[PDB]
Amino acid sequence: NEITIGITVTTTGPAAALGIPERNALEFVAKEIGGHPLKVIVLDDGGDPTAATTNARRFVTESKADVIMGSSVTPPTVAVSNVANEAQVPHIALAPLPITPERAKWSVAMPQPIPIMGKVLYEHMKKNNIKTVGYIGYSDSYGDLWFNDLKKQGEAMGLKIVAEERFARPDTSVAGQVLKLVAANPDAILVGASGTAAALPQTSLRERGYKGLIYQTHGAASMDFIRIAGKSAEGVLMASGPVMDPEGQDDSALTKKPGLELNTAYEAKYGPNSRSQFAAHSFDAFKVLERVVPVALKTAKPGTQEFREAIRKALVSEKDIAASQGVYSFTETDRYGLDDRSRILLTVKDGKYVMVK
Repeated sequence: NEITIGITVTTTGPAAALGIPERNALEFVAKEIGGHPLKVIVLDDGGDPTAATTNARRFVTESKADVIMGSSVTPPTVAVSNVANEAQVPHIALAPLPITPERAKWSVAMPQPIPIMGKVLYEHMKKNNIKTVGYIGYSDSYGDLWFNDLKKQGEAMGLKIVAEERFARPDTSVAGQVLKLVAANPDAILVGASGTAAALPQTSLRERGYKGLIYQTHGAASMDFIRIAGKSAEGVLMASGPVMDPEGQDDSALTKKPGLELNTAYEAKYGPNSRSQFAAHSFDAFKVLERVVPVALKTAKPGTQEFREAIRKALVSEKDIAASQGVYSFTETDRYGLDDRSRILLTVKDGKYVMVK
């Protein structure tokens, strides 16, 4: 019999920049584990926490999913995590989320934790003698995480935050906010945003004569940003998973071969430079499944609560799961499980991503 996996990701609207590659990458992941076929149900949630919740409730109660995953952006991901921790179903998040005790038991997260990504950003800042920084980010939980980290790790690195501004995901101008940022004239701005919307502050800043450095989060790491921000993208510094550049990893790097293996297949189909931060999350989720699922199969059969529980326990017992974005070791309190083998710094030169470090 089948192992059932329910995935809710955004394939419509502008957050589809993140969910469409996560969905596309399912073509290349395992098809069966321990001789059981994978039944993989994927449903669009349009980026909406209400829709993600409904999809998750359906997966968990009607399809009797063994594992759920999603979503593509933080707020629907919090929602799925809440369903999962209540229904008692293993959940692999495909976007960062704040891990509270309510969420920690049943959810793990594939994306690098914000502070690991911020460190690479702030280190580049210090080395370049940047001191004043301004922030523009989402007025939701992803914007908060990145602002909380700038305030905390960022100030701990000797930076002074001079301005904080926020905008909503669907906003089409940040005119008023950018004028406040430009006025404070900071040495650098951090943009706490992602895909399509990450390019809004990028273009708006340059068009209003901002002269400083602009830094972007791993939420921005796909071609869609470059496509939209055009020349405004040039010289940006962006945090990224190492899947954006497996070619430049050393041959001993555990992430090298799966990164190459994902990217070769994905770019074979979708065109040159079509790789992303985002395709690699669903790919990596299935690499974790390839490790913990045969462990769970020792003590329970698919389709049961005993099977859900056994996967839960396997997630915390199996160390060093090599994937394209890092080497994952989850624990009962660390639901991200990643260290520094899981980040690089990109910039954009001539409409292309180049690895800085």
